[PDB]
Amino acid sequence: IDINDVTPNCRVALRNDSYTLHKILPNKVDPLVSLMMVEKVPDSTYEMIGGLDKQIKEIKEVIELPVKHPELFEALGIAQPKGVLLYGPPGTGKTLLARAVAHHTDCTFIRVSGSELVQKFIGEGARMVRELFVMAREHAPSIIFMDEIDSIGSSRLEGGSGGDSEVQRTMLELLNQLDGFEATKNIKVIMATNRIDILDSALLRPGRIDRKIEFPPPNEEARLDILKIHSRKMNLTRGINLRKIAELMPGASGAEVKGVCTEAGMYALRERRVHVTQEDFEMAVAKVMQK
Amino acid sequence: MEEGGRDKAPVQPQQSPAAAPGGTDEKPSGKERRDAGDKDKEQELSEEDKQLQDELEMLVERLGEKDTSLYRPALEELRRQIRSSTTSMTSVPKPLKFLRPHYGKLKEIYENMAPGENKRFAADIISVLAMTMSGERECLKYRLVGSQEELASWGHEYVRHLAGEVAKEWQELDDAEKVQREPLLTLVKEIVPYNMAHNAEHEACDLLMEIEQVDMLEKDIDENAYAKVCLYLTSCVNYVPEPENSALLRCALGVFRKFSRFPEALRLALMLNDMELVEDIFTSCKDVVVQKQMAFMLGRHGVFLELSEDVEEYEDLTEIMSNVQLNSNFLALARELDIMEPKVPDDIYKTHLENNRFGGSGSQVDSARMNLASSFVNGFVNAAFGQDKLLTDDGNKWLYKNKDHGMLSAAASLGMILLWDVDGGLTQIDKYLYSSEDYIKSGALLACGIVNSGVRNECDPALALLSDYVLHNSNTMRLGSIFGLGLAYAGSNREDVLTLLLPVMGDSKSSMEVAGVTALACGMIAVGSCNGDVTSTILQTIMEKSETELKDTYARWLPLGLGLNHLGKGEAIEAILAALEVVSEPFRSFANTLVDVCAYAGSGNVLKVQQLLHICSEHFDSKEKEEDKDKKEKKDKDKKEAPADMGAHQGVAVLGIALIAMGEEIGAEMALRTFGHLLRYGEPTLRRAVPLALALISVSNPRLNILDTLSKFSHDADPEVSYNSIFAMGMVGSGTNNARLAAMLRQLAQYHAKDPNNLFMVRLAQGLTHLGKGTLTLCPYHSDRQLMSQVAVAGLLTVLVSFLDVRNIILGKSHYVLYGLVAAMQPRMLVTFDEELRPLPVSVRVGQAVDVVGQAGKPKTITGFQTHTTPVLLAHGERAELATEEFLP
Amino acid sequence: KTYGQSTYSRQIKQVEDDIQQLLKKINELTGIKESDTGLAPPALWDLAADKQTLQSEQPLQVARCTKIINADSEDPKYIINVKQFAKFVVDLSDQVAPTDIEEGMRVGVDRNKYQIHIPLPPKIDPTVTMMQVEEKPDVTYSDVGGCKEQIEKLREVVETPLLHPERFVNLGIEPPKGVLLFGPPGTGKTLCARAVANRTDACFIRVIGSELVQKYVGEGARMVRELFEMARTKKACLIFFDEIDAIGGARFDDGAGGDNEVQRTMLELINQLDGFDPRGNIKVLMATNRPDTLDPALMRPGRLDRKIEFSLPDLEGRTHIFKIHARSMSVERDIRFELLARLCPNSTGAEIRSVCTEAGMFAIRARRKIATEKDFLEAVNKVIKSYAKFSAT
Amino acid sequence: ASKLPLVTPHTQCRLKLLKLERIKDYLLMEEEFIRNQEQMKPLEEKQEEERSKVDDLRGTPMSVGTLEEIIDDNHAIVSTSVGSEHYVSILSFVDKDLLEPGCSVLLNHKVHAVIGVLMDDTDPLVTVMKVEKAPQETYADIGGLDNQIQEIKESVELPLTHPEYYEEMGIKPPKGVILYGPPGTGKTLLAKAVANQTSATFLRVVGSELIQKYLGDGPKLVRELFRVAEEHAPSIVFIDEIDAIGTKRYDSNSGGEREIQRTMLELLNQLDGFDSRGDVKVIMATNRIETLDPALIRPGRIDRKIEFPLPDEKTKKRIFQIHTSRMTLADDVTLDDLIMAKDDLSGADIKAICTEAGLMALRERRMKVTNEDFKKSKENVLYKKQEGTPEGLYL
Ligand SMILES: Nc1ncnc2c1ncn2[C@@H]1O[C@H](COP(=O)(O)OP(=O)(O)OP(=O)(O)O)[C@@H](O)[C@H]1O
Ligand SMILES: Nc1ncnc2c1ncn2[C@@H]1O[C@H](COP(=O)(O)OP(=O)(O)O)[C@@H](O)[C@H]1O
Repeated sequence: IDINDVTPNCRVALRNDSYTLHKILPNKVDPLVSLMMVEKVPDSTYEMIGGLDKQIKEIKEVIELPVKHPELFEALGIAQPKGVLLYGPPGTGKTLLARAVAHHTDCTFIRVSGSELVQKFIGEGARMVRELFVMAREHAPSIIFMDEIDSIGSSRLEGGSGGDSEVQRTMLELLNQLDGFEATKNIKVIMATNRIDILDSALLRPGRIDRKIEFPPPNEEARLDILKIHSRKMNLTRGINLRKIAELMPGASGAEVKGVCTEAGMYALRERRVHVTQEDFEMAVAKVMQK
Repeated sequence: MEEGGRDKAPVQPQQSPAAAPGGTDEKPSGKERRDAGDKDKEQELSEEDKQLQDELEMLVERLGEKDTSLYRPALEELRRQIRSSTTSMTSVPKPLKFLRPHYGKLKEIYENMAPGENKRFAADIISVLAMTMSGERECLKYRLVGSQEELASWGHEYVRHLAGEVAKEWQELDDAEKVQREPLLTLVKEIVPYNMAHNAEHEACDLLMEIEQVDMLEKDIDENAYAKVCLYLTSCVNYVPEPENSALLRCALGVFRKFSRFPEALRLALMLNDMELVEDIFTSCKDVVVQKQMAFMLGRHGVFLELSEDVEEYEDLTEIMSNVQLNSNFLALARELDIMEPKVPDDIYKTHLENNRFGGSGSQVDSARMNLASSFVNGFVNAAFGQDKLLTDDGNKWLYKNKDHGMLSAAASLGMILLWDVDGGLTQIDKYLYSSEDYIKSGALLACGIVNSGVRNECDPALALLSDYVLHNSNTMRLGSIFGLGLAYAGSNREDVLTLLLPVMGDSKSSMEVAGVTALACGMIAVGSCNGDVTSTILQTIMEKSETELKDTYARWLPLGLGLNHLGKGEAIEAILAALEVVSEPFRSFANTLVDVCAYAGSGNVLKVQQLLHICSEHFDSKEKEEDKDKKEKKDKDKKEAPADMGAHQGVAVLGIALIAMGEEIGAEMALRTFGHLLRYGEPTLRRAVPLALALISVSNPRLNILDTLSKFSHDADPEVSYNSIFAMGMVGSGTNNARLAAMLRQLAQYHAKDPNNLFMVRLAQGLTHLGKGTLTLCPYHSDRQLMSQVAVAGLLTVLVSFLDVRNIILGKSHYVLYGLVAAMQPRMLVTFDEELRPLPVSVRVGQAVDVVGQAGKPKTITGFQTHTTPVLLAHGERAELATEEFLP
Repeated sequence: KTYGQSTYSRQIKQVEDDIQQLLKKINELTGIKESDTGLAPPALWDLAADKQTLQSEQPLQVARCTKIINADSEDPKYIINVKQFAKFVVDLSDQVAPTDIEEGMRVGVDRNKYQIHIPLPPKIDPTVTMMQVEEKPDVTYSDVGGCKEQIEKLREVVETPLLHPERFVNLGIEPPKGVLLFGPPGTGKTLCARAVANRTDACFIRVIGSELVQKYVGEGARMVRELFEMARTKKACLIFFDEIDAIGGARFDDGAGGDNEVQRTMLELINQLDGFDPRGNIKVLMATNRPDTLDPALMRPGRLDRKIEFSLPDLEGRTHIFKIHARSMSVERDIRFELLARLCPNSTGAEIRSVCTEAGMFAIRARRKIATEKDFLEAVNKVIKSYAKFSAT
Repeated sequence: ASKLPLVTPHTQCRLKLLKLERIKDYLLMEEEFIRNQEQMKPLEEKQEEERSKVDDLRGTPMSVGTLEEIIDDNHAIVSTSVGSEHYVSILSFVDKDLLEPGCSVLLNHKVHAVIGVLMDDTDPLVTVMKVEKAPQETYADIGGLDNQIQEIKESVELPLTHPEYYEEMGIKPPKGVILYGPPGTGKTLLAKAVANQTSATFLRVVGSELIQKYLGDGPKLVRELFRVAEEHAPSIVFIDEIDAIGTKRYDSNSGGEREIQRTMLELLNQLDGFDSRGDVKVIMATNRIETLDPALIRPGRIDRKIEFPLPDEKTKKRIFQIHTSRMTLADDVTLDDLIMAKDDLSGADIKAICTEAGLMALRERRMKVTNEDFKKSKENVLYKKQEGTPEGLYL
């Protein structure tokens, strides 16, 4: 065997009597690349999503303009932002706006699940923020979408004197790779989260992150748009009159609409039909609203 | 950058260069006053020195550096009233462009201006950016001039006065923490003629206040150890009038005036006795001075006082300087009965009660060499009245049985057991003087010599008993019979024992070991300048050495004595009479080096040290010339001990790297005795680096290449925790091997660290660092060591008791007038202060506050408290006295 | 071109700068191994590759350590456990006698025959051995002057029984083994503690007052247990506590859902201090700035017998602190200190030490070797104005 | 390594020049001999036989472990991989100077005697609360505080770069510096600007971090913070917002509100309570003065009380000069009249003006700078600074 081919983290065989390196076994997989964060061609909404028009203008003037106008930022001498924080009640344009922005800015969309399945091998997060960013640096001009979980992963360095569970170190690793040297280049990040006041954005404020955009509970127009989006991949009848279903329930979040569609499919299945009728949606609204 | 505008400096001080070319002629008012209106402002702004950057320190400087050449010679009105800035751009606005001493050339012209700035510009000139120019111009200009241009161009006439008034001003201004700048300015100025300006500084300190006089004094002792040879010859004599004429401390000087004993002359070596004689202020303080002339460095004048019962308290001064009974034995007794255990029944060699159960069984060693080593061990630790009557009966039966060498070395046990008890010890030795064995009787004669070592008794019992045996027979008993006179009378100079021991030395007797031991006596009876003994030694050498090409025994003892005649004062004037006549035969390059670079003790002259290795480094000698480099290696043991860890760590850096790992024979056999001669207290550097090349026995050659290194590694006294290394080294060299050539040398080399209970002094640095004999006696103890062939036949007798120069290592007593106190002292580590703010803690080791009058070991500085002034020596080393009345509770 | 510090202050830089790299040249010319994954210099392990390691390998086996639990009668027959391997019943070897073989200390056991070879010192966790001071700071009693009555009271409590156990035996009294120190901050409690640890002739053990407050339940009682056992092992140690309010003085119950664990630690301390075979010849020093929120069990004598107080000196002790703090200076022998103590009415020793440092600050702000007499007078007047402002805000 | 202790006088003092001249003679005599040594015996036998002998003397399976206690100079009790502990003997090719209770050592497979010591991995606490490199550039970007820079210059930088002045008259440098002022003036900022001209490492901690929900990790984190800083270098610890914890102690009511008093008493004892640590310089930033514990305020812990006033107009020109330096500026926009009538701003607000005045130009896709860009930036930042304070009655 040869010394140079021996790397960190490769399985090797040791002999029985005296521990000498017998043969390098082949590795099985890199765990993060096995579960790799799926790059998609971004299927936008084509920006018809009403009600979030203020959010459309704000996300335009906040994140799109640095990508499209490096000349304006260079002429004005303004440092281009790196990250964008989003917050609000769940379901109110968490992932939809990022997809629409990514497709309209001519960039690919990357979604990072990364909640706890990565951190099972304790320090995989310390490589999760590494290799992901490597692909986001090597693939194309793109954006990175990352959820609340990092704030779930760490708040501050109280675990530095407490243990860090090798997760805050992960945050720390992300910290330097969030700082690095980009100046837009080809990689940008968008933060979507809830309960913003647990993480450590005061140190994250100089240079690393920038202006944050709120989200309200959805209006009737955004409710109908969410219902029309989530009724796409469903074999349904024509003439469903989704506006009637939109006015049928008074007011709710966007998370219950998905349950409305699945249990509407349930009630359609109990009718022993491939149809999804209007009365299925009426009983769907009634049963979901009940809970 | 707002520099400019608001400040005047770019406008009016830069308009000021307009009146030397354009106002010297046609403007008598404009000759000076046009310039003077801003020039007095510049002088006032320059005397006020708070900023690095003044409005005239760097702003007018830009034209100032060429203004000293284009404008100042173009002033053409240089007078007394122009000495406000044109006396001051050198001791005030220094220029920016500095090309080495360019201001050295500028201040040739400015030297006549320098009396213009004499008084108003005296204060802030030995501070800020002016004293660099002042000191460097003084030093370099006097270096260039010297005294060859004495009357020529005032380069010695006014420069001496300027340095004198600057040195006066150094304590006139502040008496700062840079008092030691005052020697420095009198140093580089007047390197060779140093004495005149240094006596000017000494008269300035005669005008100075008498409490600062300590600190410059120890600054002088800081420079009276390693400066330059001709600088010793003036600095050690420039110490002399300062605490004698100005101050009247008159005891802190004589403890530190033995530095000037040997390098200057014997006249100054005895003027300590002279000005101790002519000073007669009461009795006590001078009694403290003669308490170290007792026997603590050299007795010398211990028979020089009595004339016609003229000296006040003569009979007490003589009882002190003689070391005799109540000033020694009583004290040691007063400790050993009252602070220690007086039993010590060889339990140091009986503490191995857990070793014959280790590894099976025992009772395998049957060699007849352990008996002698155990005899020496049990006779070694029973010092100070631990007389083991009816315990040496194994030695008594071994007197008449075997080991004639051991029978001689066992009879010295009672002699080395009553050391300094001259009055009681003779009565215990008497019983052996009538023995039917020549070995026992010779060992009892050697015991009588040992008991008197360092004690001058009015009855001369050593001379009076040993005299009759010096010429007794031609055989071995002829050999040893001188040796008592060689030991008890080695620190003095009397002609009677010299002409006593001379005829064996000058009869051309061909028994070489007799001649060697008589030379080892007679060449160091007086460590002085006895030319007759020198001629006798060299003639007796050229009397049998020439017609042979044989072993080192020829050079073992006789050239050692010829070196010992002037050792410690060998300033390379001994070379021209000793070495230059003895260049006859080439086989003894050992001896030629031994008498050639014999020289003297720890001093400077590092060019001799690099001569000792630069020429004869290794030379790849084929076992024919390496003995020259052997001696030249043991010369490197000296020049390092007395400078007090100056080159000592440099020494162990060199031979702990260069020679121990790269030596072919010398570094592995002979170059390890230096750890015993350089140092003796033991620290985890050297006492652990010595077994690193000793735990390997190196059995390729005969095994005693390592046993001598074991003896030198455990040669350090002052009992310690070294029992683990000692016992492990015993068990790796135990009855598994138990080599007979090292069978006695093993047991000698293991348990002799705790040699005496507390009398462990073999340092040879008394007070602070002065030598005090000893090394002359210590040299045959480890220089005669040449592995085997001397522990059995001839050579052991010289290495028996030649190291007996212990000088009462007890570090606690009172001696309050007639011993009226107990006192509470404070032992603490070496003097960490050299130059800071004037009072300071001397050391940082807390103090470990002990009332009990106990020893301190080697490295300590023991101060007092409880308002008792410690008024007698101000050097904190324990001798005596400790008077009272600080008028304070 | 440049500027020089003092005389030949530039060629000294070269002559000590060339030799420092020439030492590296010496080292590389010899050839020195660098960072051999944990090893020794070749002139330092020259006996390691020798018969020293062969004597370190053949006779001495592993002698794997064990803990003893119970001893039998007549025949030794010790019950033992290793650490986690198993428990056994064993005998001692012939190399050691059966006297220092009592229950409850670690003993070494041969790995083959399972025989006891050599006892070991007992297991002490490293968090309580680090607080053993192992060195003494040098603070002479002459450096804590101005507090003569308090100093002699602390002296006659602590130093006299540990150095003269003759007076109290013939007079038949007992010394107060517990003394509390209190007063305003920065008055000399720390200096008195260092002065006690100066000449103690004994073992001194310091305690950080908030060290015992720990995350898990009951471990602070274990620290107090191991601390007092280490005190009992040696002879005549001195316990020093600092900032005793952290350990606990209150006994609140007003809806007692707050601190209870630190009350348990205080209670285990309170019990180990006194009662049911007391500690012996140990002494306890305590110090706090608010001795009014303390436990009445602590203030009961038999545990705390003297309440030594401190205060804003006098007029004379300010002069004494001036004479002992500003003596390490380069000032001309003309400064009068009683006027300077008159100008500052109410001050601590720390303020006087701060005056002494600001004197050097004035000496350094201007380019002077020393702080001259008028310079010292201007400096002290400016810092008196500055300290009036500083006490104002 | 420990060439000699040959520095006694710490001044000019030619004996020091002689001692360094005395030290070179043994050095030049050594390089002369070693050069003569190599030409005669070039055999590097230390790496030939001895390094090969020890490599076979050490067992080829090296079993790692953990040290627990050093019993004596030849035997030390070590642990093993899982549970067992032994009484193996320390050898003599292992360095004992960095042998500490805690670092991993490695044993052979038969006798289990310790061969050596594996390199200790550095603590992760260094990586997190370090200030990394310069978060802001040098003193060109800060405005005019003048003497505020001067006091920190002579107390933090001057003992570091030039330690040839304080020991001359033998005065120990002051330890603690405290910075106070109105909320937003220069507080920490200046603290970031001093952490680029410094030579040693800089550790930043925040007082908001210095609470713990677990009773006990409070004083432990403070102790571990200073232990890391002391062993490294002559480092500097900066406790930002220290006034959040050590404000007062008079409440003494049950809960975490008295635990804060307990977690500050350890900081008070570890600052100066016993054997004060060498070469560690502290610096503390507060917002308020009067609600502070007077035992901190006393000397011995902090000495340099530094005041931060708000500059009215003069440095405000230079603050505006710095903040508008790396951007365009037109002729119509001039900043002098925007601050002419106002004398109640702060340096945080000026940057808040200049960042937002560039935000209108980007959001409107307009020209570089207009004068009305600065006019409405001043009005809105005033709305952000002074919004709803109920003062119609002037107290
Ligand atoms: N009598 C004194 N003589 C000399 N120095 C004193 C004296 N009193 C106080 N000091 C000085 O005060 C400094 C600080 O006070 P110290 O450390 O003794 O505080 P303390 O009284 O223990 O208070 P706290 O624990 O409440 O902070 C010490 O370093 C010491 O130099
Ligand atoms: N003189 C100045 N020069 C440059 N920037 C300044 C100046 N004064 C204040 N600032 C800005 O004001 C902000 C506040 O600094 P600081 O008071 O230390 O923070 P905080 O108000 O959070 O304590 C800094 O980010 C700094 O950029």
